[PDB]
Amino acid sequence: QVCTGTDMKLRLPASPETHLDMLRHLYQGCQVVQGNLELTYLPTNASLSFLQDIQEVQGYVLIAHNQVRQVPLQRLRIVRGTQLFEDNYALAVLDNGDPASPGGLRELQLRSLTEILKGGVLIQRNPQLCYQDTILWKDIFHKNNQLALTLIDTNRSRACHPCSPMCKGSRCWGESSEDCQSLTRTVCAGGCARCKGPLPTDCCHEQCAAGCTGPKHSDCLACLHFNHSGICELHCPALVTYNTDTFESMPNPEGRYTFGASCVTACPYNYLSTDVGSCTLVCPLHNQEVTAEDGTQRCEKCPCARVCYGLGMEHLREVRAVTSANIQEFAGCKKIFGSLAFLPESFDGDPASNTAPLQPEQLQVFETLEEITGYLYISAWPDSLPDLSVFQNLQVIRGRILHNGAYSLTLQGLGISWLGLRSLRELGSGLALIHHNTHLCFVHTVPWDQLFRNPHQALLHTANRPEDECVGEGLACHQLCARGHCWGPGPTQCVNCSQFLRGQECVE
Repeated sequence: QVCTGTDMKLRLPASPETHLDMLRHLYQGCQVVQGNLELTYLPTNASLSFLQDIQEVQGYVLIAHNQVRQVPLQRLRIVRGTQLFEDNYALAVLDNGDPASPGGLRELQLRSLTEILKGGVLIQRNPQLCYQDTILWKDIFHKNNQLALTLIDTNRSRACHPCSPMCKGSRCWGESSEDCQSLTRTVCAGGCARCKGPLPTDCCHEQCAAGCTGPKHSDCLACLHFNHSGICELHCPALVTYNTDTFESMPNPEGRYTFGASCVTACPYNYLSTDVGSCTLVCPLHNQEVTAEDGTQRCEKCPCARVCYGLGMEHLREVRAVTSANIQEFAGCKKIFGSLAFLPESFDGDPASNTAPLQPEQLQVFETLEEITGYLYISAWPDSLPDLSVFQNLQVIRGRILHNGAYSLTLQGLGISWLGLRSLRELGSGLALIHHNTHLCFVHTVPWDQLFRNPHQALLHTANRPEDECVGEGLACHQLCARGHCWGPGPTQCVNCSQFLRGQECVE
């Protein structure tokens, strides 16, 4: 029921062909989206009904380059705006249409949208879109959301029918009466931030956001800060309380962690329990990730060990791929904190600095790697390597950082005949995508679902070597493989053995 969005922005999907299923797998059944919610480059005939469940977005909401006439986000109530589009917009709609009926967005239909916590609104170049200019946006922007930008492009090729006659003030998201925007902020008697009506008795509890059922902290539709079992509070109750005469620690049975905008009893899988009582993915400076014997993580004081970092972290924040100039940074690593990527640039080198192209022996630095905290993206690989076995010892991909905010594992355009990633056991989060891997077999010979740890993640694949061809050539799994499942040819590539093992070999 809770999932994250992506970070593709206005960039084309790596595999547009599977993009709609990606969204389907990610969002069907998801009420709350962490991070930003982005729908970009979707076709006219896309079916997006799986988005009908979304109620809240932690970050910004972006609709762009879609030819989609309708986007079923009418249930959305609040945009929290942790990140803004172009650092300014909580919500933005761009280029959703064509230059038989034309494609492009016609209505927003955000009838349940009541609030923008922070950030403005940007609507541009959407020639088929109506009523973007009727919404009394100042009523939606939070009281303290003074970045009340309304960059609304009203240049439309499509004529707009007036808003249903039942809409007071003709403020609507679409023609229907149901698409009329209720005014609940600038119309409140008593001067309260939010209300249900013209009376002061209609005022929402002061700790409430995006509207209410009443004046109590137990009467809100969405909390300003945290939702503790339906109760709105500034913060989650402390995990430990104190007797200040002696400063005795008293773990609080009612104490909760802060995650998202709600209170939890424990951090979600792959999240770390901080000393703060917050759930993170990344520890504060001078704290380290510690894994408990029960498999969960926490941030604890570190004194501090040298830590191996990947792309997206520390001095590698600006680095897009591992280059030949970065290899030594992984020497001696078992766990890398960050992402890795092997893109043509890695293998082309860098004429601006005359960096040599990455050689296959330099990838040996990763043979000792057991865990990556970020994502792995390969779009280029030496053709001398028939597989990705240099990472055969990689057991865990956590997906803390996702490629374009979506993938924890992506492989594309490769000549590898098999993956060979025999140690992989878990894909902690994120999507996996295999595409255009012209010569790659053993795609459906892997019980892929066994390494997925969430209903909101799945393996997507397209245009790879057809299994039909792999089958015709006998690129089948060894008869001693559990379930007939493997990562590549031979007794050593089995996901598990039905037999005794000798080294990597299933033997009988």
